[PDB]
Order: sequence, then structure tokens, then C-alpha cells
Amino acid sequence: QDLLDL
Amino acid sequence: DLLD
Amino acid sequence: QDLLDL
Amino acid sequence: AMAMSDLPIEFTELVDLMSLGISPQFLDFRSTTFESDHFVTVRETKDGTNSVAIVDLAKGNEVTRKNMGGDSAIMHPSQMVISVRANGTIVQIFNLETKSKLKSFTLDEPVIFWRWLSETTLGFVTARSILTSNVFDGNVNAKPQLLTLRHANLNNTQIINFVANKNLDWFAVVGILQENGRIAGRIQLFSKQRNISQAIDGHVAIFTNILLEGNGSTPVQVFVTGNRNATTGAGELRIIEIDHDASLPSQYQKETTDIFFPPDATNDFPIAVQVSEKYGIIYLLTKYGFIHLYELETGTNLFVNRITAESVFTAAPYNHENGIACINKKGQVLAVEISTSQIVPYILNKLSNVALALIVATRGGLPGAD
Repeated sequence: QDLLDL
Repeated sequence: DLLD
Repeated sequence: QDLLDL
Repeated sequence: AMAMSDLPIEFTELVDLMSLGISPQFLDFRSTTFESDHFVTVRETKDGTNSVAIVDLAKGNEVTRKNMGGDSAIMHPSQMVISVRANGTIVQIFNLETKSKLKSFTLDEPVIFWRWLSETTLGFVTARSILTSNVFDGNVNAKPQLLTLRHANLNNTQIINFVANKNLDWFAVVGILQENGRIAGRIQLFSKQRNISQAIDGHVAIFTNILLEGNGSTPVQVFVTGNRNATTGAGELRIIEIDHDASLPSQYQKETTDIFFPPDATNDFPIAVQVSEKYGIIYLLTKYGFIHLYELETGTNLFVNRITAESVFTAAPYNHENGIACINKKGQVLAVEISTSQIVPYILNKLSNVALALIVATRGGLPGAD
């Protein structure tokens, strides 16, 4: 999962 | 090769 | 102790 | 509080990626890499036969598209060199103007994150180790030299940054994790000559230099780090000296400054930090799009402004490391740079502002009005 893309 |  | 006071 | 026009900074749009045919699905931190203000690299995974778009921001945003078979690709800060990795294990670095394969090798454990530490050196982070490679050394089949092991505080985080100083003997690896509904940041600091690491909290890190009064023309090394506490919401910027030279009389006095977050941005956090050594300016960018300009010697916030409504997911230095560029979720690459030719008008307006404020204070309870 991409945290910066939340 | 991953590119050409 | 630590490298820096951070 | 202020508009872009009234602040002494210039705002540019270097490119609209979406006006170049770049699909919005590839505008994320892992698909669009931003290593400097020279190239933007978009990995288009679309039907197995993946492609890469290299957007040359210098030569009028020229798009060089080639089919590639990897799961990550990045460009050099200034040269026409592309590094490509597949399965996290097979790595291949090519010069695109000589058609020559600069590097080709296979790691034992996969690489989670990589970034160019300098014009000569490329850094790797795996699930457990931190490695570094001199890709211009001439040894094509040379695997990267191990730098150190990952500190435990970085476990169960996603590594988002890897920074070094100019001497390549101080390093910082930045990972983030999800905590208390917000995003918390962890940093591993590493001194290579001491072979020692240190664990701190932080979302952003950079190494830079600053000339202090009395030290002649010899700079002093400082480490800049920004953090927002996932529990309390308190945000802090810290500037601390590294490896002071005793022959220098003046040393940098540690500075800590509060980072401002408006009431609507409770889930915001710092995403980038860049420093202009020439002007002594710290640019701190947040994920929501707020830019903060701090003065380097004192850490004092010069101003805060919102440069975009769409979230940003990656940034880089701009001009000749005098400003900051970023890519927002829409695909706009926006650049912010202080402009000294605008500081005098800005000062004149602030002086008018304080004169007026004085007058209204005399209308209140300040001795005046004659």
C-alpha cells in the first residue's frame, strides 16, 4: 500500500 | 535487457 | 550516548 | 494570510503532465519519479508490455517513450542515464546517448526503494539493508557496496526517502507508517566514519551547509529535519550541526521551530524539504500543498502559503538547488523559488502595514493621537 497516495 |  | 541532540 | 503575488517568491508550472497524454493512474509516488528538475519518469504498466515516458523538462518537455519490462525506473539528476529494476532483484542502468550498459547485476534480497544520493552515487534500501553504488566506476557487474543495516525503528514502514551529505559520510533514511489515524515518520541517521546509527521521529530530512559570521569563507554542516507528531499534531522543524571543525570559531546553535498547520489540515504532514545554500532558505512542503519558507541561520518562519489544492506526492530541488519543485496528484509540476528582486517591494508593503497597525493601536489604548 502507498501511504503517500492516500 | 530490461530496455532496448 | 546519541550522535546528535535530536 | 497572503497571496502568491504579494510574497517575494516566484511560482512556475514547469509542465502539465496530463496535457502530455499521461494517464492519471500513473501519477503516484511509485509510478512517477522525480529526482531533479531535469527529468520526470512515468512508468506505464498497462498490458504487460510496460513503457516508460521520460519528460525532458529542460528541452521543452520532450517525451521519450520506450517499452520497458521492469517494476521501477528512475532518471539521473542531470545526465541521460536511466536505472531500471525488475522483481526488486534484477537491476540494469543504461546510458541513453552512448547506448551503453553502465551497470547490470542481481541483488540477493529485493530492493524496496532507491534514489540518487549525488551526481555519482545511487542509493538502495532493501527490507533489511542499506546499500550504495558508484554506477560510474566502470565495473559493469559490480553489485552495490553495503552501507549499513536498517535500524529497527524503520521496521514495518514504507521507505520514502534516502538523503546524504556532500561528503557521503552522513546519511538519513526516511520511512513512514500509519499511526493513530495519521501518518507518522521515522528517520534513521547514520554516521559512516563512526559506523553508528540513531533513531529519530521525522517526515523529512536534508543535509546542507551555511557560512556563519567569523568562519571566513568556510561553511558549517547542518542537518534539517521536519516532523509532525501523529498523536498530538504538534509539528517541529529542527536544525542541528554535524561534525564541527574546532579550527572554526563560530558554530551553529541548535534551532527548533514550530511548524504551522491550519485547523482544516489536521491530517496534513510534511512531505518534502529543500534548502537553498546560497540564500539560506529552507523550503518545507506539506502533502496538502502548503509551502513554508524558513530562514536557515535562525530557523524563523518567513512565510506560509498554499501553492496547490491537489495533494503532492513527490518533490525535488529546483533551479540550481535554489528552490523546490513538486508534482501534485493532478500531474502539475509546480516550482517555487525565492526572488530577491521582490523582497524590497514586500518590505515596503510590510512597513506600510505596521504604520497602519500603529495608527489603529493609537485609536485604541496606545499613547498617541496627540
